[PDB]
Amino acid sequence: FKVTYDMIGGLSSQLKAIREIIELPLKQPELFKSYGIPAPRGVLLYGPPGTGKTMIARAVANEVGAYVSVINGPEIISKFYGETEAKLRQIFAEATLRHPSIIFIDELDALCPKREGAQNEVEKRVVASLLTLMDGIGSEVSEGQVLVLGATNRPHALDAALRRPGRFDKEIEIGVPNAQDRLDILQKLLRRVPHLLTEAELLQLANSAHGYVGADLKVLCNEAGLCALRRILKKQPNLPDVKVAGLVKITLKDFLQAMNDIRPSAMREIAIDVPNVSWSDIGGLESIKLKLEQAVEWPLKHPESFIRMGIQPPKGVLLYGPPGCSKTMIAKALANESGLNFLAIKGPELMNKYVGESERAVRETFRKARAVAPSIIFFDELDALAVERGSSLGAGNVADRVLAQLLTEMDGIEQLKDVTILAATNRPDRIDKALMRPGRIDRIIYVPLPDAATRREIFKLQFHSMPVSNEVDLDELILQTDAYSGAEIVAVCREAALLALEEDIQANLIMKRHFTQALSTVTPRIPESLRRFYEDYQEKSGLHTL
Amino acid sequence: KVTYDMIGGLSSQLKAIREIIELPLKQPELFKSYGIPAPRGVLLYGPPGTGKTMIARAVANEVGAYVSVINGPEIISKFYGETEAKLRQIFAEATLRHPSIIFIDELDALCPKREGAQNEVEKRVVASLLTLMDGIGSEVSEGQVLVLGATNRPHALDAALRRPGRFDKEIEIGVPNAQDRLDILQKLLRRVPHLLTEAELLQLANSAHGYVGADLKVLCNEAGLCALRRILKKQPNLPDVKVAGLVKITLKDFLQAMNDIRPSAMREIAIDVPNVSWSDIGGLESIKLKLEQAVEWPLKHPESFIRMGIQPPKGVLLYGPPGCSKTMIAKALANESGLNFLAIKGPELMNKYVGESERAVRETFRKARAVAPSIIFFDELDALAVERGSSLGAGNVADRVLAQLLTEMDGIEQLKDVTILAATNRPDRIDKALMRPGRIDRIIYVPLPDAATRREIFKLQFHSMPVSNEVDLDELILQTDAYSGAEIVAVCREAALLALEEDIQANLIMKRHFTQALSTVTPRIP
Repeated sequence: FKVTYDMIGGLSSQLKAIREIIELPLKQPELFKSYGIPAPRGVLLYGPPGTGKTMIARAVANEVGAYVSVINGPEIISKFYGETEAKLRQIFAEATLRHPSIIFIDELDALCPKREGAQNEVEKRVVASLLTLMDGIGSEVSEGQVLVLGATNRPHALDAALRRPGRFDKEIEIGVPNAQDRLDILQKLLRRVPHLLTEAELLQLANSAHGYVGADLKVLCNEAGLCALRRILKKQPNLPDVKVAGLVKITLKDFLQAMNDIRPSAMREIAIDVPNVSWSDIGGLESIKLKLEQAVEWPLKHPESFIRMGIQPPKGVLLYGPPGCSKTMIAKALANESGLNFLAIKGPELMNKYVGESERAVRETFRKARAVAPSIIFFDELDALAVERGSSLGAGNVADRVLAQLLTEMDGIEQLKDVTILAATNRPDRIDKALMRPGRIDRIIYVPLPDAATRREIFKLQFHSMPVSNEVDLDELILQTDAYSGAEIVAVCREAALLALEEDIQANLIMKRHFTQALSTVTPRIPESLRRFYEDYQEKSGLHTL
Repeated sequence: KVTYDMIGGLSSQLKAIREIIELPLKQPELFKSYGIPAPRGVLLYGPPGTGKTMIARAVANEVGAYVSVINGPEIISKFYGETEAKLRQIFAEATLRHPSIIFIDELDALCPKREGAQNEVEKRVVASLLTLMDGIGSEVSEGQVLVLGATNRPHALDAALRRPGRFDKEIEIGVPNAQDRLDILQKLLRRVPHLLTEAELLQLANSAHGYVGADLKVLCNEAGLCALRRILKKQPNLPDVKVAGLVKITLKDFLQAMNDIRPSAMREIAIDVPNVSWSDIGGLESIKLKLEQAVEWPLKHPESFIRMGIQPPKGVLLYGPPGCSKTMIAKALANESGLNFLAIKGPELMNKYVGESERAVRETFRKARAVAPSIIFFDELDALAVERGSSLGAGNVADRVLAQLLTEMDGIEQLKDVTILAATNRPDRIDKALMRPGRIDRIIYVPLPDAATRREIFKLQFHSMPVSNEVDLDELILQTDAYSGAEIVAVCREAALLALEEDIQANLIMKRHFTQALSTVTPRIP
């Protein structure tokens, strides 16, 4: 009533899923009993905090019309020993009286932490009592009516026996929201506030909200109204609260100035982003793009011809070359062209002295990947984790653990039903051939160094954002830019602009003489030997190259 | 309401426990005929949900005499006396109900070890249990009162229980098998309207890897609910009066409900007779011959050759360069001679589980002995058989787990009709301490494949890949020497890839395909 579905945005798909898993039994219960079929005791909600799943809980609660009864994670565990179990049992029974009842718990990990991870045996007594009570929910008198609802961040630290049949089967993830979902929840929230915004720049503002969560969006709206009030005040000293209140109007600049005031919360879990980069911002290389689309596409429709050929289709595509040199750009670009989801995991980032936790991050990564099955995992600079063991005695341990679990996930290949994996690195040798074992990553390309047309395209993309003079010349610049990297060539033209601006701080143009000066200053820190070794690995890889 | 047939498969131990329970009650005179004590405490053990409770209830049906199910934690009340005296009442009734049987569920809760039981109420009630059990020995009670039991984990038990007269019959029941998977499928679906067919069920069961009885019950129930969901999603104004009968399960229900299932298959012990064969990869006849000698002869030939009984060795290490289809050969022999194969790979053992690693080792060895005609196995055991000392952060566990491994294997006589196969490709890596003879003695080197093996594998590929006849095998043979089986099949895969990459609808791997394949491949023989 006060928490209607009409006051929660985003999560639409999950909304429909929960509606399914709940309504038909909770609205046609004897129509389930007539099936001779059991009714789901409860479902496990999970997702990082901040999205305050309590929202969804009370929402469905006061919509469907159940005997609501709620407890909280740390709030339930007082300094009592079984008296908390007494409280539990008492709520359980009294709600069983009103068969249309729903019990929910947040942070159920708190009440029942890890067995080996919790010293207090009383907590495990509470665990056992919870088990018995939940079997009392698998009871005949009220078969499938006392819906238990568990919600916490960590699925790991939960008690294993809870995931056994008829105890906690359906695990619904509610992850950090999405750009479109951000916009939706923001709109539905803002619904009842006077403002002067247009949904296009609104979508812009939404784009701005990386790593942001709902709760923080509410805080944003509040603070924005606050600062607009501040503005109106700074325009009028001592007007009466009535006339002030009659004048506040939230605008764009309001939200903008509001933004930098409060930090978003999550910014920690790898969100299901959307590739924002453009094929347009690439120095051509369309032959490579064609090879890439062909690779990623064939296992979708061609399998019926592959089995005709009688051979296992390939999955893993890998790129190698100089560092960062437009490669990752190509990766994200083909990701966007594919119209899929991006799950980036940078190599050296995987070093946290919280042992195994990196592995666990990888695990939840793959879990979400599956959950969003049409998608693409990405890797970069694999050699970071791929320094061989024995060199560092301690750090190599977590390295072996994470790479092994990575092999586990990946080599779970069948379930990767057209879920392609793309990686890229610089020195492909440094990795273990376990990843290069056939079946996993059997498609590769040396990213070719920028040729003439490529460099000219880079130059176009760079001139299209700076006021440049007319004395520019494509010819000589392309000439003295060999053995360089497109990105660092962009750095060259930036430095030339810097020099021009240093000559006169007001000069609205840039001088190609200063460009040549920059060319002299910049040196190619990439020797030809790197090209040599690259081509030699290309040839003597003993691999596909195709 | 649950006959024995209703129990998912495992008919063997079913009949076993059947006789072992009925006949004592029937004629104790048969035990006493051969001067035998009447076995009192039986106990089953295995991963949970497996049928513990199902077996319990089903025998509770089939008995024809008294049964008193006693769920474990239910008696746990910190009020002293209540637990033990309640047991006392149980046993008094047991007396009055002379032909009967008593079972205890989740008995592990009652008997945690003193290192685990951080309550001494546990220890005293264990004491009282022992008193009870021994007290059952009343001659009038003999042959009439009988004890049952089952755990979640036989390891979490207490040593004081398997003592004589108390607990001897430790029957194992765990992960089912292919035929058992299909069986339990049929038993579950015995009374459900289904849209399934025979071969569909066959391949479905084939797709099952680690599932358990109640778990498969969940599976089929969720498939049925998915079918009901599809039906009511076609038209949403259908009350159950028009839907409770028409709904039936196709494969799609199974797949959908399946991809969201983790069938407790993270760390198990698979008695999985593989599908490999000699025919899968031939050649190296002398190697397979010497190996089957070293494994099989010590039961027949050195018996007939105890004449010159130099020694029939046990531990074999028959290894050469990597990638030479070694583990393939291992599985091959294992299935061809007819032994139940097991496996513990070094890498998959590379875990920080102190003791639990050695624990898995011990459990595997015990299962092996339980299926005694068989072959234990190790792959890349040098992963934890690393050169000692070089790894102070990972080899400190390695030395002690190897010592435990010793402690087990060192039953050279426990190793009667049980062999061992580690694996590596660097003999210098191996430690001669584990070669001080007695345990692991015989050694073969498996060299690089030859032209014969080359043309063998190529015949296999062209038998498994539609190829153009114009590419004579002998050209490869003239250019495929100093290659490896793995490398060679990679070559064939790449030639196929070229064939499909030039023409996406081609049907003949032509000469240029193999040519550029050679260009893309190489004998990586460093």
